Amino acid sequence: DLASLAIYSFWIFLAGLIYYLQTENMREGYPLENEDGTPAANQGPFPLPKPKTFILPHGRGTLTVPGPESEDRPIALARTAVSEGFPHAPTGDPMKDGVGPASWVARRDLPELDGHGHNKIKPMKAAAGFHVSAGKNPIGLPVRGCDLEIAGKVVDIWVDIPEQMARFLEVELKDGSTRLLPMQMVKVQSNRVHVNALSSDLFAGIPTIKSPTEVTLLEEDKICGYVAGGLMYAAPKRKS
Amino acid sequence: AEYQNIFTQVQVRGPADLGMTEDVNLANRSGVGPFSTLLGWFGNAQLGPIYLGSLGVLSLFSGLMWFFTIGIWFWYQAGWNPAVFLRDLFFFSLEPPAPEYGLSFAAPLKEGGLWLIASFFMFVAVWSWWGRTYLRAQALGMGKHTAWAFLSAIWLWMVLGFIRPILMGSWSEAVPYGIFSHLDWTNNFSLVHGNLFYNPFHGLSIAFLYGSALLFAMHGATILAVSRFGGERELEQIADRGTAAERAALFWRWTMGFNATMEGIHRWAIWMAVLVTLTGGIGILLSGTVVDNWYVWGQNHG
Amino acid sequence: ALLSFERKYRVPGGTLVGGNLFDFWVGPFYVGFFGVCTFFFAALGIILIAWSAVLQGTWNPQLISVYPPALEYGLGGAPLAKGGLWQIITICATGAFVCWALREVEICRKLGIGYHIPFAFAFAILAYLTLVLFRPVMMGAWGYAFPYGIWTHLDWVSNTGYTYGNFHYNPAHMIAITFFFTNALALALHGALVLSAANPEKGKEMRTPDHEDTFFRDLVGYSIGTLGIHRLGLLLSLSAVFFSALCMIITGTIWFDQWVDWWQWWVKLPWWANIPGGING
Ligand code: BCL
Ligand code: BCL
Ligand SMILES: CC[C@H]1c2cc3[nH]c4c(c3C)C(=O)[C@H](C(=O)OC)c4c3nc(cc4[nH]c(cc(n2)[C@@H]1C)c(C(C)=O)c4C)[C@@H](C)[C@@H]3CCC(=O)OC/C=C(\C)CCC[C@H](C)CCC[C@H](C)CCCC(C)C
Ligand SMILES: CC[C@H]1c2cc3[nH]c4c(c3C)C(=O)[C@H](C(=O)OC)c4c3nc(cc4[nH]c(cc(n2)[C@@H]1C)c(C(C)=O)c4C)[C@@H](C)[C@@H]3CCC(=O)OC/C=C(\C)CCC[C@H](C)CCC[C@H](C)CCCC(C)C
Ligand SMILES: COC(C)(C)C(=O)C/C=C(\C)CC/C=C(\C)CC/C=C(\C)CCCC/C(C)=C/CC[C@H](C)CC/C=C(\C)CCC=C(C)C
Ligand SMILES: CCCCCCCCCCCC[N+](C)(C)[O-]
Ligand SMILES: CCCCCCCCCCCC[N+](C)(C)[O-]
Ligand SMILES: CCCCCCCCCCCC[N+](C)(C)[O-]
Ligand SMILES: CCCCCCCCCCCC[N+](C)(C)[O-]
Ligand SMILES: CCCCCCCCCCCC[N+](C)(C)[O-]
Ligand SMILES: CCCCCCCCCCCC[N+](C)(C)[O-]
Ligand SMILES: [Fe+3]
Ligand SMILES: [K+]
Repeated sequence: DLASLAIYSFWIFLAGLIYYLQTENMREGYPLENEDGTPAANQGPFPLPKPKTFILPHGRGTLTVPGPESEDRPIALARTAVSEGFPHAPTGDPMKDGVGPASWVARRDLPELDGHGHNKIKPMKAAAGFHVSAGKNPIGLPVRGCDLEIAGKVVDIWVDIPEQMARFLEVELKDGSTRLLPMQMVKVQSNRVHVNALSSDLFAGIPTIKSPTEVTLLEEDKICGYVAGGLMYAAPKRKS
Repeated sequence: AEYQNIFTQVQVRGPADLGMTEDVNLANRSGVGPFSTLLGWFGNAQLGPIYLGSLGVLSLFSGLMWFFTIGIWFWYQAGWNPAVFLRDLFFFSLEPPAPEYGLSFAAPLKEGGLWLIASFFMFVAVWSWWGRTYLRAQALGMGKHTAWAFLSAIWLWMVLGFIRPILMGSWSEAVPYGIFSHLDWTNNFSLVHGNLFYNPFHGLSIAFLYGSALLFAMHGATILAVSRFGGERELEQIADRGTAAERAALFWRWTMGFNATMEGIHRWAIWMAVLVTLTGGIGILLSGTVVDNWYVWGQNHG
Repeated sequence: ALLSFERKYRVPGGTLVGGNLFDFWVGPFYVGFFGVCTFFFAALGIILIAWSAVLQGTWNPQLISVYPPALEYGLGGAPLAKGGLWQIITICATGAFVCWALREVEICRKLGIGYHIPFAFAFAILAYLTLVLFRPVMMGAWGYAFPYGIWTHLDWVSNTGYTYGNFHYNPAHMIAITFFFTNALALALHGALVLSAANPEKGKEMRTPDHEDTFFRDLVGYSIGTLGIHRLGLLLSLSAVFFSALCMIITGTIWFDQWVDWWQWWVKLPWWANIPGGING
């Protein structure tokens, strides 16, 4: 019966597909590891796919995956138990050390580029013709942390040139220097910008970038990771 | 009230963005359209430019001819009366030839001929539009994933209006052009074949249709949850995994025991959706050609 | 075992209940208080289904069916074999689902990410409760809820739908289907677009988001963008289920005649109700 054959053949194809799809999703993070970094004995029933290679534009090289996986950074954590499966306690300050919800990945210390080879993200004062076109302009507002103290003032917007969206606020601190705050982690109000993730005393520890007109992928991760980590680690200073 | 990144707080605008060039014929690109602040609360504010070569003009012209052919017949059915037009808009219907004309083209204009004219225009519009999805990707050097996926939608449509009518032996099997009538056709199609709930390909079709909403709710929510680490910049997260892609993977690993990659999730996505119409078109195509009654069929090959 | 980058995220903290009592993992799975609850509700619920599968008397998945209480029982209890198992299994299912979501909230807090995922899942949970709880209570009987059986639940969909004619004519059902269809269309496009950029013609460099915007603008004259498309997928799927639940919550309560006849309010509007011609004159 032709319909019986079609449906039998389809369930076979589907098993091949799910196999294909599961192995394609192993191109990062595998082989699995024990908590100490060595290969785990049990890798699951799916083998690693044959490697593929992405050609990155603008002379940035290639990426071959799967490939040798290394964290390429120290991890300030220690076991809390004598067997696998338990949490790992920060051995120092987890916001400063970049662990837990404050983690960051060692991405390349170059900026992301648009399709023409220019830096994807620029402060708006350096982006010819870019300006605020709708909603409340935050530039000039004071910045309040979750301890309800003022931590600084907005001095610019860092914008995504090819996609024309705001990605960061540049905030000036009491000592004259500035920091980037992720746009998705601030609330623009009529008389202030409010940041629930950080208390005012935590603003100075936000990782700093090395150039006033560009930010690298490595720096964005340290910034985004640090701000998000305040949700957990600044809770003792958050009010209601 | 914590921010959720469903709607934009602050829109910024810059010079109109004219696009990448690669091998595109810039003479066929329009100028840039207006900017919509409304859209900019949710997505991009920029409209245009659009590309309009020969294929695109051909497609737009047949597509409008298809529409206008239906709309003239609707006015005829209204006796040219505007209030009757508006009142009965969803009840009008442009229907295919009666069974006795088979696959021929003899049927009179008012009794199926007009349906075949409209369908011819629709056929040319869709297939020429498919060529656009391939050629626009070629001109930019991109993969042809969009065009292959569009083929899966075209499959079901081809099966409904063309391949199954032909295999069944008459145009009367095809779908009529009307709001309520195409719903009536759909209910009647199931009743005449013994309830599609017994068609195992209709069940798969539903699983993937439900599954697409499942998966897009998951993926869309995940990306928005990690957009505080730039997670929607997915192409660079593929080239250089960030903390956004790692937290996304670990949410799902911790929740349900396995996870995706920033690239692989898009293979889950394209196949979830594509299998809706793939299994769908098979299920419809087998109906009446091979299986007269799915209830009956399930009694024997279940 | 851990993914190669996983250890740095496995810190204490995040839990809503129990402090650090359940703050640990089993292989890849996080546990937490709400994992213990989920496991309990789910284990019990499955046990009772395997039971019900003997009070009815078979071990065939395609036959096991746990029916709700008959309409005569109204909104009251019922003996296990006559609908009481269904009611207990429904409480377990609700508890497993709610606890699955709250466990997701705890995973969100440990990871420093937003709550969007469990928020979305809650829409699925409220569609389920519309069918098994809100609509049956509004109608007066557990018997209007669906049975837990692979094929018998489809039986329920047809019987319920045809009670009102062709169900196609429910206008909230129409909007729900429209969102489902546009969701699948947006999912095919979104997956194809990212992949066509990451996997260009043989030997080419990876394309950028700028190419993805250019592609869609060339194709249709508008590109929603990489933030927008993810917003869109969430909105379309969530709207599909919202209008799904709405289309059923009003069926058999505020509207209970044949849905096709609902549309007469339009046709019978005074200024054209009596103009002859067309289909309805
Ligand atoms: C949603 C509106 C209607 C309805 C109408 C239909 C119609 C119409 C069809 C289905 C189909 C299915 N439905 Mg139903 N169904 C409803 C409510 C439910 C509920 C629920 C708790 O609310 C569940 C779990 C299911 C489950 C299922 C599957 C058996 C099947 C494929 C779904 C799928 O892939 O989705 C997308 C989800 C995924 C891809 C993720 C994986 C989900 C897996 C498959 C669910 C397995 C559930 C298992 C069999 C039973 C519980 C297991 C317990 C441990 C005991 N339905 C209500 C009553 N359902 C189809 C079928 O083939 O039925 C035979 C079909 O044609
Ligand atoms: C009483 C009614 C019958 C029934 C009769 C049918 C019939 C008949 C069919 C389906 C089919 C479908 N059914 Mg069923 N169905 C029933 C009950 C259900 C239930 C339910 C809860 O009970 C559900 C969830 C479904 C779900 C679905 C989908 C899985 C499937 C369609 C996929 C799709 O994307 O189509 C939408 C997508 C398309 C139509 C493809 C369109 C592609 C073309 C190329 C686009 C051209 C555009 C054109 C140019 C116009 C442009 C306009 C401008 C843009 C403005 N059915 C009952 C049993 N169902 C189909 C199927 O595959 O079944 C196996 C089908 O043919
Ligand atoms: C994989 C399964 C899903 C799928 C996939 C899919 N569809 C696709 C694609 C893909 C991958 C495309 O590449 C292609 C596309 O270009 O999308 C932007 C397409 C597309 N799917 C479309 C529609 C569509 N897809 C549907 C469904 C599905 N598409 C599935 C759910 C459905 C239904 C019934 O559910 C519809 C209606 C189009 C948007 C587009 C194909 C366009 C096409 O063929 O155009 C030819 C026609 C013309 C060029 C002109 C037509 C003229 C109009 C009738 C004018 C009248 C409008 C009037 C002036 C106003 C009307 C009201 C409002 C607009 C104001
Ligand atoms: C709101 C948009 C869509 C949505 C979203 C969504 N679903 C989600 C999520 C999200 C965002 C999750 O995070 C969550 C998840 O973890 O996904 C992997 C989930 C999920 N959606 C699921 C299923 C699912 N979603 C569906 C649909 C939808 N999900 C919507 C369309 C459907 C259907 C029919 O369309 C199904 C079947 C699961 C894979 C998962 C939730 C898993 C869970 O809660 O696990 C805890 C409970 C158990 C492991 C077992 C409980 C068993 C019971 C105690 C007994 C059985 C009772 C049941 C009523 C029997 C029914 C019999 C059937 C034959 C009808
Ligand atoms: C204001 O009024 C004016 C006149 C200005 C208008 O413009 C008003 C216009 C309208 C009111 C139009 C309204 C249109 C509709 C209601 C259309 C609705 C359509 C549907 C619901 C479509 C249902 C499904 C359609 C399908 C399945 C079509 C299949 C098409 C085939 C695949 C094509 C096959 C080709 C054939 C038969 C031709 C054969 C000949 C060859 C040479 C190939
Ligand atoms: C319907 C989609 C769900 C299918 C299940 C996919 C296979 C899950 C196995 C994942 C393997 C996890 N592991 C051990 C490799 O890490
Ligand atoms: C959803 C919106 C899609 C609409 C498509 C808009 C195309 C823009 C064309 C604008 C033409 C401008 N100009 C100067 C050439 O006339
Ligand atoms: C080709 C014309 C380009 C510029 C058009 C600008 C449109 C007006 C700008 C404000 C947008 C307000 N609105 C209502 C259109 O959203
Ligand atoms: C421009 C239309 C292209 C030809 C395909 C459509 C064929 C329609 C035939 C209509 C019937 C004509 N006639 C004389 C039998 O009435
Ligand atoms: C690519 C994702 C694959 C997910 C697979 C979903 C399987 C759903 C099972 C539905 C069963 C339908 N049928 C006809 C056998 O009854
Ligand atoms: C088709 C729906 C049924 C799929 C449910 C099973 C999901 C598998 C999750 C397994 C987790 C991986 N593993 C082996 C480490 O447990
Ligand atoms: Fe995505
Ligand atoms: K500027």
